[PDB]
Amino acid sequence: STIYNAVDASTLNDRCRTDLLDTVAQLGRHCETLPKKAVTTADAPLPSCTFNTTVSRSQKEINTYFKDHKPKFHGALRTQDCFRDTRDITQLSSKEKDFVHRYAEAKMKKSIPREESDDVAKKVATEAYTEAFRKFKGRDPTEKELLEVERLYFAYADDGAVGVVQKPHFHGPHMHVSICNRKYVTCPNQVYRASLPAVRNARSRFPGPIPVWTSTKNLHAVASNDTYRPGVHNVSKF
Amino acid sequence: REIVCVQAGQCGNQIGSKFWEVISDEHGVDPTGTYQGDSDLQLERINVYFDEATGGRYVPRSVLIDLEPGTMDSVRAGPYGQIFRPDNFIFGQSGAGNNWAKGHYTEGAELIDSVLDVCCKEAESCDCLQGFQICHSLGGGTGSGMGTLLISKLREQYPDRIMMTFSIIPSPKVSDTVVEPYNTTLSVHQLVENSDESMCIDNEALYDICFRTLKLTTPTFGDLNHLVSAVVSGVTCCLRFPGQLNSDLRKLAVNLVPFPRLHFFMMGFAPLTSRGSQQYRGLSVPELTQQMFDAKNMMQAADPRHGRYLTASALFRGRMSTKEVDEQMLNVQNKNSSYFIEWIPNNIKSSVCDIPPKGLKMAVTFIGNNTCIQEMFRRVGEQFTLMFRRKAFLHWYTGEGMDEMEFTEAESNMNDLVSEYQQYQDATIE
Amino acid sequence: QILVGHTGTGGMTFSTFKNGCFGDPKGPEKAGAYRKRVIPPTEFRNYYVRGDLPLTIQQGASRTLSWRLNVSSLDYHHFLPIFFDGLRELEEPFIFVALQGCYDLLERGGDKILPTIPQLIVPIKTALNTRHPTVIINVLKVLQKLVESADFVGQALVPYYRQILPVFNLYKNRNKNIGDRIDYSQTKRQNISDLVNETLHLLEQYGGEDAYINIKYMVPTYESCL
Amino acid sequence: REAICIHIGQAGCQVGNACWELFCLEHGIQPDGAMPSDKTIGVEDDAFNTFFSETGAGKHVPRAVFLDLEPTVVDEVRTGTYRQLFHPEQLISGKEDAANNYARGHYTIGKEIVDLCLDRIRKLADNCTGLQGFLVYHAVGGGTGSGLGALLLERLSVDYGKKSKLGYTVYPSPQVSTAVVEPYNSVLSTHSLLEHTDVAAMLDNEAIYDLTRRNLDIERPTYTNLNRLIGQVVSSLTASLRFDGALNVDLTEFQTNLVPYPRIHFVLTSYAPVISAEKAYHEQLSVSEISNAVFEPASMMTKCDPRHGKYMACCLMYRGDVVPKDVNAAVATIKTKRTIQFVDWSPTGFKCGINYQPPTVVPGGDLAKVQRAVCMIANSTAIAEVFARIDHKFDLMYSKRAFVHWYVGEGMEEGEFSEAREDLAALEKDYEEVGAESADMD
Ligand SMILES: Nc1nc2c(ncn2[C@@H]2O[C@H](COP(=O)(O)OP(=O)(O)OP(=O)(O)O)[C@@H](O)[C@H]2O)c(=O)[nH]1
Ligand SMILES: Nc1nc2c(ncn2[C@@H]2O[C@H](COP(=O)(O)OP(=O)(O)O)[C@@H](O)[C@H]2O)c(=O)[nH]1
Ligand SMILES: [Mg+2]
Repeated sequence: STIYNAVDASTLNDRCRTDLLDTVAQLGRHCETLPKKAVTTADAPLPSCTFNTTVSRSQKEINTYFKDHKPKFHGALRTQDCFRDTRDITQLSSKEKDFVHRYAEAKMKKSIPREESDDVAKKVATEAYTEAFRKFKGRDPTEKELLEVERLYFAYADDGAVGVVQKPHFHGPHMHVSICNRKYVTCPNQVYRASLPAVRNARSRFPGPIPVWTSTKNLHAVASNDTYRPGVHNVSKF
Repeated sequence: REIVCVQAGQCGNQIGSKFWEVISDEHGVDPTGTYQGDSDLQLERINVYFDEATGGRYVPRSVLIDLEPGTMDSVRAGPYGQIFRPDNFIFGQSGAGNNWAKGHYTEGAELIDSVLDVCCKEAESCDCLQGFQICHSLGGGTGSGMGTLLISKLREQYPDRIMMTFSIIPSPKVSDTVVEPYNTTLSVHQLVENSDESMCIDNEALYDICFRTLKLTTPTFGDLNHLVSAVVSGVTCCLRFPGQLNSDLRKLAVNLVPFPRLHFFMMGFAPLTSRGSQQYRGLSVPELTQQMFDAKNMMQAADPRHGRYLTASALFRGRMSTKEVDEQMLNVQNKNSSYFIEWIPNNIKSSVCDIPPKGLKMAVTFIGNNTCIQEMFRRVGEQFTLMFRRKAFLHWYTGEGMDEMEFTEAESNMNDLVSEYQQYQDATIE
Repeated sequence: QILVGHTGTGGMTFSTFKNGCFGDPKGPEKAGAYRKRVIPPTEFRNYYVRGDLPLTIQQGASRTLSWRLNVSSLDYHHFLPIFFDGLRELEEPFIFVALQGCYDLLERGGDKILPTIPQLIVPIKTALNTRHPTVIINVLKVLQKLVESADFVGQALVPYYRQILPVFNLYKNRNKNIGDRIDYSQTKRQNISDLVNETLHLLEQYGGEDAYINIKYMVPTYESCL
Repeated sequence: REAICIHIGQAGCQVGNACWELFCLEHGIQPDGAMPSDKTIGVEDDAFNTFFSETGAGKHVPRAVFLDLEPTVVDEVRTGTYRQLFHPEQLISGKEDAANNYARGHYTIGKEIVDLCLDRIRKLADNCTGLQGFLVYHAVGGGTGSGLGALLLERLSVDYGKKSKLGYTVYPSPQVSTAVVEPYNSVLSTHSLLEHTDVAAMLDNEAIYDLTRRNLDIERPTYTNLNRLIGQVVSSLTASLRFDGALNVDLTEFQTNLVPYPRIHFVLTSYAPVISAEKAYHEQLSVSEISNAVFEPASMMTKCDPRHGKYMACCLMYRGDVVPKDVNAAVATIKTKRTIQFVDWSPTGFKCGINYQPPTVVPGGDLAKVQRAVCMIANSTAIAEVFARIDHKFDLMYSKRAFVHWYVGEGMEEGEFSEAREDLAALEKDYEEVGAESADMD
């Protein structure tokens, strides 16, 4: 039964009929405009004996509908950071870069001048660090003591001050627990942008879909067989 | 409010035999057909699945169909087989050969009128008819072709009722037949047009349920069909017993399907645990909810963590507080909030029923609408594309008479279904 | 027929989409008793072609019939059934010869018409079964002439009402109602039902003392005229 | 349900004798055709129906014809132990052989006998209600087996049409040989088997000799051992029709799953627990071990090595006490192997069957008694190597026209040699092309 015949035989009024048909048409159009993979086709140079037919089998044969809505709320909390947008998770951390430079210095057995760049974040962080160092001790900090800027993490406050996040949180979902348990996708202590980590399939775990029943020395146990395939896990640090 | 069941092919007949065992146990029907129950609550809705024969007897409102009688001797040999009405068995004289075109066109059109006549005779006897329930495999031959044929005829004849299907689909690993991709693709093409709501099951997930959760040493197809009979008999429980918050198949459909193509659902049933472990853990609503969302207890290979929930429904059986149900569904929605589609403010429906299955204090059945079902279809389409490019076995279908255009249409329709699910799986950048 | 995508009613179920008999609703096929039947071949054709009939068509100014032998001396036992068998014909020149022959044999038959009554029953009953209006009109006029031809003829036809009257029942109540309009078919006597009623009245009139019972037995609607 | 067996010539009749010995002993029919009253089979049971019909007095008679041109072997059957079992009309014999000439059998002598064969086969087919194919046993090396087998398959294919025809064929061994003219008869034979068979199973006597020397402990084998092995294989394949099981396999499923293209119908066959009683008690016999056995080339009943080609489809029949988990684990282990390769267009390479009836053991010292067995039929491109050795022997002989005057004298054109050799060459090219990887997307 086709939808058009069902609507024609239905007992609606005209307006509901045309609304229903137009909704179906717009859904079909949106399905058409959504780009994923195309239909398959046969190859051009197929060999022989794919069209030839044996005489026995010859006797066998019988012969915009969707709308965007972003209602802002007045006084909503800040959910982005200027320092956070500069960092990238895939690249190695700043502490790791500092260790790489110290590794190079130790290998060459001589001091190596640091690279110089005109990033605004580095300038702001060095300014704040120098101010705090002069506050705590009545001296200007030495260039060797300015190397702590690379190791630490920095972020703005709500009133515009510059500070250090002492204990960063995981960039994925995690739990801030109090008198009530609550999960936070994003929190001000995160040092990277929020993202969802990837997980393995639940049915490709250590035992395969069909395990084999074996035994220990004197208890029953389980073991895997060829239905279980370990992951590739081809990755290395640095 | 009576449901009519259709059971097709060997897998369907076996699952049906286990279903009617579970239902007769829950309603206290003797294998002679005599009522032997111990509360009026059992009797007052017996009509839902049984018809009353004269002086005591009850007969089950089911049609059994298959193309070769080999299965009939097995179902006739089962523990409840005598109960079935003789006129309700419609069978041929030679098998489907696992070929969709044979099952659909030659013996399908030959038998289908007698099956439609039996289904109409059964439907018009009800005082008010609820939806049909069909069990079949999609990978087979007579199951896929004749099941979808019958579904199309019943949808022509009863367009205002509900059409619900339970369907078995081939594992990528546990193969039993070479031509599985063709039969699966053509059947899914038929279902996505024809069905109102369809649940899909892979035997590999039931095997993993048996081995990991139940720790069975030597599982058999009877255990898998017992798990399936448990969920199928659980979904209808609110139809046929009192409760604090009644529910119905149509209300489930209205809450589960956001758009009419998105009608493919995953299933689970919670209180599964091995006899050695059972002394270690009591039943409770948090425990049932935790097992209910745990993917180990879910009956498909796709994992929810790779998709997103559009909607879900939980039906609880037993004497329990409504506060715990509501607060559990809130807590689960809040704790896993990234896996729920954000433009719907509440994804879970709850329902509460007073009467649990015999010998359990409580039970829940879970229905979930999640975009990860798209992963099964791409895999089937991959194996189809490998087979189709080389015309690997195509001459059988063309010799029966099929145009290649059916194959290209079915491939395009399934690919559009995958695309529609795929857009909703990944959230927008904003 | 094939299933094209994006056209099904999947996921769209509404209560608004609503859509003991031993026979098909169309009923049984009609087997009309008014349908025309085939005309069996007649012996009059053979007798006329061979040349055993002692008559010729005299042309003159208008078509008449001339006899080599005087009519009162012919053998009616032989000749009369063939002429009654010619009433079933439909095409010329057989119909004119048959009709004029039956008329002018009945006109001056004499006292030998009575013994040959049983021989004429089969041609009469086989002419009326054809259900062709022209031969029906002809045989009805022939019967009207026959009944009043001689004495005691009508009383012999009383036992044979069983083989003549079944056709009469079809066309007894079939006159057209034209209200105040005048009917022009009366000039040529081309109406069937009035002929049927007149024949029934004449048959009862000349039948004797028990014709009414038989006519009522075979025509249920009929009521007596005397 | 029913199947009719047609036995042609010497090898086919002797293998038929061994087969019917086995089917009688497995069902329990006495050699007089009756059934003893002390057995617990029951009068009502029907499993025999695949192979026997009753006249109503309860005697059994078998659904077979025995066809030969020489009298001696059928008269041996007539005077043997099963004399009263067969109906005398079923045993058809001519006067004189086809003398290793395909031409003599096909043109001169088989043409006289063939109409009698069709009248008896018709008389069998009229007494059926679910015939689902013909099984044919013959050797292609001899004259009457080749000529009358081809002529009869042609006539059957015209008369019966769509009904399936599955052949078991004894092909000329690659270095063991019995007659000089074997290459000519086998080349001329293969054209008819190509056109007029739905699946063809290839057998070589040298392989069954190797299997009985190597696996069994028999120093002095004879044809009865080979014929008993063949009978066991046929009983394994037809067991799926006759007894209850978890995963049944109808005879149409073999053809549907095993044959990818209508010409690609030549299959390899193997059987797993060919083992002696002393070895059988030295070894456990789990499902996975016998599944691993059917894939070793030492297990095959045709002299070919499948490692030189690629598999397109496999059909695995398990009978006896087997559980689906062992079948699934075995098939997954086979798929894991690196020396087993499938064509990339056949991803789902396997068909499974599971039957509860264990294989029957026939009195004697040729197989152990075992609770379970597996039988394999498989389609592979390696078979092209089997044909190549016959073609080399044909080319050697045909280079000097070594014997052709016999064939031309008995009624055949010289052109038929070149035609047949080119058709079998085309069959090799088909197996070369089908096995070529799909490198069209580059
Ligand atoms: N396995 C097996 N092979 C046999 C048997 N008998 C003969 N062969 C082989 O088949 C080939 C001989 O074919 P035959 O059957 O003797 O030829 P034929 O059908 O009798 O043809 P004619 O000689 O013309 O009567 C040789 O390779 C034999 O080794 C047998 O009983 N079993
Ligand atoms: N869960 C379950 N699966 C089954 C059963 N019987 C067969 N199967 C599976 O279904 C597929 C075979 O399909 P089948 O039911 O034979 O198709 P049909 O011949 O059309 O009925 C294989 O994957 C089998 O493992 C059963 O009783 N239960
Ligand atoms: Mg011989």
